[PDB]
Amino acid sequence: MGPIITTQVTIPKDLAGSIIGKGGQRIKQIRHESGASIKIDEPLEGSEDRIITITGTQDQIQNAQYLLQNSVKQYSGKFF
Repeated sequence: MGPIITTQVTIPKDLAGSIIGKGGQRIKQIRHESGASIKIDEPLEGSEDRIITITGTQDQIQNAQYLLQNSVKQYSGKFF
């Protein structure tokens, strides 16, 4: 399965709420389902995007990425 590594993805700031949820319930669930550690950057770190940092095996990271994409699509109607 390989070592633990980190990858970042970017989500537009106006969509990033799709992955958090009340009480962070969504991001908590996405971590649980993927097995990866997932954080988000502070909200005013600018750019048009928020940076999400995903740490785990490559497989966990891929699963987290698809859960993040599918969540943005559920709540916004588009992928990022």
